[PDB]
Amino acid sequence: HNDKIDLDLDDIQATVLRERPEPYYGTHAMVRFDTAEGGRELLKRLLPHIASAEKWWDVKYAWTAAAISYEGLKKLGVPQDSLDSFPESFKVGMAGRAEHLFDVGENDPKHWEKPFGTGQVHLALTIFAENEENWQKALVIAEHELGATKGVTLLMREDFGAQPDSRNSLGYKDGISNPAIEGSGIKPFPGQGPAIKPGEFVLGYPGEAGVPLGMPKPEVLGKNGTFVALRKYHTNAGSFNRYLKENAEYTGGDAELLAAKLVGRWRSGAPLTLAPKEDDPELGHDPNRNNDFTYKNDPEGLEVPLGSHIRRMNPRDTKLELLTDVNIHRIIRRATAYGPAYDPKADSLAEDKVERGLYFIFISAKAMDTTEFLQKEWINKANFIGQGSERDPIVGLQDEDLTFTLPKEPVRQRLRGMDTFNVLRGGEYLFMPSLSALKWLSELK
Ligand code: HEM
Ligand SMILES: [Ca+2]
Ligand SMILES: [Cl-]
Ligand SMILES: [O-]
Ligand SMILES: [O-]
Repeated sequence: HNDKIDLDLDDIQATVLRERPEPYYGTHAMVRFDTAEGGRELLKRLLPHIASAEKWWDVKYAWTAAAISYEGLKKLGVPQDSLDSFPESFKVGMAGRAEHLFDVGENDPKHWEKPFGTGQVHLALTIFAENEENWQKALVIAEHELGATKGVTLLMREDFGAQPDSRNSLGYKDGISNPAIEGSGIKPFPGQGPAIKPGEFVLGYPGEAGVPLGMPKPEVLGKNGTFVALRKYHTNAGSFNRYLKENAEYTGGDAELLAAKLVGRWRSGAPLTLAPKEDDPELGHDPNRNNDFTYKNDPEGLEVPLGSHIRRMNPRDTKLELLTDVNIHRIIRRATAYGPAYDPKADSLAEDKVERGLYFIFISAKAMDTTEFLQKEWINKANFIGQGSERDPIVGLQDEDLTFTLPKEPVRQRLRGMDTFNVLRGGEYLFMPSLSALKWLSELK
């Protein structure tokens, strides 16, 4: 490590601190506890296989993450006093909080894929791996322990990764910008700072306001845990490709530059702030360069539009309406693309029905609050950036009359006619407990 360690890394789950591998392979599995006894036995069987964040900066070929819903803790027999100490948003669950998320219309929970939104997801298991061999080793273990456990049911399994050049379902490099955590042991990459106080991401530690956020009780249940918003999206890549072709007239006929303007980065990962006129793939793949900007040199969005995805999600130095503290609205993202590789040349309606997309694991000590805030305030409206009702082009709920403001000299351009290019298929609010908490849960009576 190269910075003072303040976190109990040996007790925090690996996924809280470990970056997604590149390349990456893995599996998401949703599990229901049919009995309390089955859920506890499953956790006991899995605990030796759930790695901590010890030396999270080092190479690790695979790890297995575990996160538990409100209905899963209830079913395990967590006492009512403990259940009551969780946030109300978590207890209600993601679908129940649809109004706070603007999960309406195409994203309404009524239309979600089973098992999401029904209370049946109790445990989400995620295997992350850097190579196929170690992915399969961890998968064999997890499936063996699941099969061996009476009283649990595998609801759904979906494999992810294996994408060409690790690109996501719209062909973008991702996993680039995540918060640095003061006390993790590792100094920020250039532009990744400022390091955020640890309590914003790990319960039991002081946050930006100097005190620990509210946490579950007793201490062995809440300390060194965190919250997760898990969201699965389907990607409509045919409609996205057709949109780029039909609106590239607004970016000199260059469809890849329009792709860069909508997200804020070229698909290579190069941010427009550091590559405003042509792509720079080498820069895009280099973590010591690809995040080293703050928008101070782009107050008007002539490089990165103020309503582009990344500038919405992390405004950095942008002048917003109302002096907002961005440090308390950060989120750790583990993004996992799934399904057939993105095809940049496929623009048919049938291409939209290819089963590809992304899962996100959004991690924070207040993941419910921050996911709701981002969804309601920075994705599905634009008051903070002074562009009215415009919604995020990549994950906002679109209709054809909503616009995307593309700053240009001498006059701005407003594109329109977007679809919702990434549609929510389901999600859950989950608790990612410490290793000590997992042991405690498995030993409830
Ligand atoms: C669902 C489809 C989505 C796609 C295809 C997508 C794609 C991307 C891409 C390409 C990047 C830039 C590379 C990187 O920094 O990793 C990015 C960044 C980011 N996205 Fe998304 N994203 C999606 C949804 C979301 C949602 C729902 C949220 C939060 C509620 C979100 C939050 C962020 C954040 C915080 C960043 C980093 C911004 C920064 O620090 O500069 N994304 N996303
Ligand atoms: Ca359409
Ligand atoms: Cl990551
Ligand atoms: O992403
Ligand atoms: O993202």
